[PDB]
Amino acid sequence: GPSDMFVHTRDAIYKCAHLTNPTDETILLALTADLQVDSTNVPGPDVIPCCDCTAGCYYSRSKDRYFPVECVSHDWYEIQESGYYPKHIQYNLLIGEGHCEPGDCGGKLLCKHGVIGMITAGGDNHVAFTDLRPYS
Ligand SMILES: [Zn+2]
Repeated sequence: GPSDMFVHTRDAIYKCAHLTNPTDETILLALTADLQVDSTNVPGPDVIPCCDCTAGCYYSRSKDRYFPVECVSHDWYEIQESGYYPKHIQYNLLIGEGHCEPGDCGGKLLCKHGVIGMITAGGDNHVAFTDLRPYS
């Protein structure tokens, strides 16, 4: 569960858009958030809180462990060119100090109340999460 690179709530599945494709169960697609949301008939264990938290813990796939992390909100952020996207702007980010490598996208960010984010980009001791709360 903690290692899953997606968020699975009672009614929906949240994935990083570049890691999937639109399907007939897609209910939200936002490339400005690198986010795809699909409806699902099978209930999931995760909960997206309506809290205000910016601090918690996240899964790092490259290190294969969880890290504590403290984040700051950014309305928008410049993501550098990768392999799936050109250099572009993304919206609603949480940014914290922490390790991040290519391949870590989708790793969950949790506060006490539930999952609030997913790794979407990161670099030199910075990790960027899309805040899922605006989109739930
Ligand atoms: Zn919280």
